[PDB]
Amino acid sequence: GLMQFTLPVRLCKEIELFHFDIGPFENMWPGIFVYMVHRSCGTSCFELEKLCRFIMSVKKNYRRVPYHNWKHAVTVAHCMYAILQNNHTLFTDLERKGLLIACLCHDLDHRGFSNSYLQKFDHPLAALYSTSTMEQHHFSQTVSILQLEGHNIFSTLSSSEYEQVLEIIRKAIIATDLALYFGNRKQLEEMYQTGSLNLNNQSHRDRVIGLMMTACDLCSVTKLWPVTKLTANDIYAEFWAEGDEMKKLGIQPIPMMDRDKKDEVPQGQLGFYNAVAIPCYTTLTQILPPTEPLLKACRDNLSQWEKVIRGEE
Ligand SMILES: Cn1nc(N2CCCC2)nc1CCc1nc2ccc3ccccc3n2n1
Ligand SMILES: [Mg+2]
Ligand SMILES: [Zn+2]
Repeated sequence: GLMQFTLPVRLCKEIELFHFDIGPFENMWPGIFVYMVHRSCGTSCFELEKLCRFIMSVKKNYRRVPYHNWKHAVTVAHCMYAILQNNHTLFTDLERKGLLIACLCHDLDHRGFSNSYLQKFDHPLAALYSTSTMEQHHFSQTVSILQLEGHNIFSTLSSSEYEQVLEIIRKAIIATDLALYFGNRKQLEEMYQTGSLNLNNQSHRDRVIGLMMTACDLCSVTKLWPVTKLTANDIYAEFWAEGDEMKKLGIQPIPMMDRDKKDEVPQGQLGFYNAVAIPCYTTLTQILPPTEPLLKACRDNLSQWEKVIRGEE
């Protein structure tokens, strides 16, 4: 009840910044997450015994793959924590509660393969969910973990608040299917420019939370250069293993997933930063001005990739 979570002085200050890295000590990641819920939500959002058991079942259901693992989950929650702390008064008590849980759960039980490879392997998850295949599985794993005994952190919600919070978490997790991102940003662009964008229109909030989820999920491109470079090794380790598997089925992988195109990595980051990342944080800054540091850090890292191509590092 009277039990606060604290962090050492360096973390206590650095955690409020957008570019914070959660570090290599795994056993401190849960404390970091609880710290962020208490400061963001209040010490009275979740029963502490239930929250701690939910976090450890969630951790237990992430796999030891090079990128889509428990570390990514907590990194994506921290970015959402920073967005929520710099835009305090734009979000409901239910939105704050639901969006940090969404971020922790958003890649539950990922296997290190794209929706694409599941469909070409004919995996049973691709017969049960024809589109946003892994993302419907992730929400489904979240609901399974919430119905374990002693795990329902939303116990104290009213019956109707309960339904609204599971609806926020479901839309939030679907939105991390980058195939849905392109359409969502275009529509957000035109609504803010024609002045029609209205935050009381529920379906408009949906789109804005959609874009926030894309931004948090890409936040690896908004870190200090050596965090960004070293996370890119992990991202390619999965893509190239998927490439290897595509070839086993007798299929040319796209160049992104072909380890024979190691040389072309710098140029492939350029495309990603210009087609996806810059547009994402550009639109997000327009809609939510205090997120500007995500835009500025993305641009700095783009300039670091240009530097790699010119042999300056
Ligand atoms: C288009 N394209 N072509 C290539 N290659 C072709 C030839 C050799 C490289 N690579 C890419 C982009 C790769 C990529 N996809 C993601 C998805 C999420 C993400 C989040 C944080 C940081 C980086 C991230 N990246 N990075
Ligand atoms: Mg995902
Ligand atoms: Zn993710």
